[PDB]
Amino acid sequence: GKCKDGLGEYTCTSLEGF
Amino acid sequence: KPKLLNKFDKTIKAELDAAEKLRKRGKIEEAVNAFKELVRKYPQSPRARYGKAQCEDDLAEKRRSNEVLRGAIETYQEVASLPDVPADLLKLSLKRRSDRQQFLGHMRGSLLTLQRLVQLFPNDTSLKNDLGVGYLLIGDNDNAKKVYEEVLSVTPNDGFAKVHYGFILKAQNKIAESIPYLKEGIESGDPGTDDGRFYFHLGDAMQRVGNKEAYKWYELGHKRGHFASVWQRSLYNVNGLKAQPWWTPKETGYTELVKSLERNWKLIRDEGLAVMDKAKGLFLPEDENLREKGDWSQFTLWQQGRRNENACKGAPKTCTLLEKFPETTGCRRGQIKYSIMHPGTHVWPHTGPTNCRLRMHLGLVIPKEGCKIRCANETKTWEEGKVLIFDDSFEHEVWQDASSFWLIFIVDVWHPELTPQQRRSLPAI
Ligand SMILES: O=C(O)CCC(=O)C(=O)O
Ligand SMILES: [Mn+2]
Repeated sequence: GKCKDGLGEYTCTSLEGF
Repeated sequence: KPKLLNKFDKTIKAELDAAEKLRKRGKIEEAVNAFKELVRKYPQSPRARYGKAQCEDDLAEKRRSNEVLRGAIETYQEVASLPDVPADLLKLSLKRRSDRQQFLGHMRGSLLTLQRLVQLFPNDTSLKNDLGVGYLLIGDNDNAKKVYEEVLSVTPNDGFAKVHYGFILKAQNKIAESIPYLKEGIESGDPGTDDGRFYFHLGDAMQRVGNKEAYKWYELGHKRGHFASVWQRSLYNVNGLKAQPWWTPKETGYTELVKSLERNWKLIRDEGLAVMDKAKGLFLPEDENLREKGDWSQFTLWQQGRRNENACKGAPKTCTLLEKFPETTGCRRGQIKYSIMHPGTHVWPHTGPTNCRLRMHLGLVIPKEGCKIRCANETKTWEEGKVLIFDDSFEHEVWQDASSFWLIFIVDVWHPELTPQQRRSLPAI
């Protein structure tokens, strides 16, 4: 899920290493 | 006092200590060779193998290399495979493996490591808390819920489990249920509980149930450095960006974009109406649990700075128009979307995730009565063909009480004080 309008997700970004 | 030396490793404690010192003093390439020699002479040594992994870890940091970190991740695994590993060292090695697996976005693999850790140390409740975070990161709220229930069965006072359980309940729209868990977890003060996410949702749950106590927690969150202000409660922020609930076009600097939206507003309107009439399924109900009541759907052309090719097939002229403005089509922390609401709709007071965008609204079909938007302490109305601009990181709210539908076009732009390299590198939201 993505944080488009709000802050509902535990994390809104995706980590992709360095 | 972590015991990391098994019986054999104690017999070579001197050589191990000398190798770790080189790693302490920063001579990375020197220590990888010292530990390589120890791994050579003592292939079963867990402490030698841990040294090799830690050095591989530090080398991934200097070189910023995902491939060398993968090797470290494997070596941390090798430590755990060796005979007779001391429990403290076993735990240290697999914990760090899972952490760096999360760094790489190997969230599924991190989860297997965490599951093994819980299997190896079934009495470590903190490892269970870590497991639940693993479930939360892959979007598995169901398994995360079970895990924190199990923690609370054994340690009901554990604050970390409390807030995370509350977060999950709240995310599940169990608003009233979530309040005591979030509140007690924050008040515990346990490590990991002083987190903006839990202040954010405790206050919001309090608001939704009508608890006037909601803003006490927003102040505490502001006082503890998590919110820029009581009104502006985004959590993915760049400090120093000017902060005000309402912006004029001139203040934003995106004067050419506003001009073009307003000059060409009817073509944008008409394509939106054509999709309403002939392709209504492209409008999707807003699904972030922000609707209090009513009927509210959105037709998204861009998200995270990526054009939706099939969607633009339904608004070809609009997408052609917007392509000329990378300040919005390249806003990887915003969207470009139509929005429609019908009579009897109310959007809960809420905050967007980031202070790094500003939200433009171009009015398309605005009933003369019934429709309004509050941002912070100020409520405004839309006009057909005219642009309003607000910072949706400030608490805002919308009502639709007209006798016909409402349609706008939403255009997110980068906050104008963000430099080009910030715009190029901020992670997408
Ligand atoms: O989100 C929408 O579709 C419109 C109302 C709103 O809350 C916003 O524009 O941020
Ligand atoms: Mn909003």
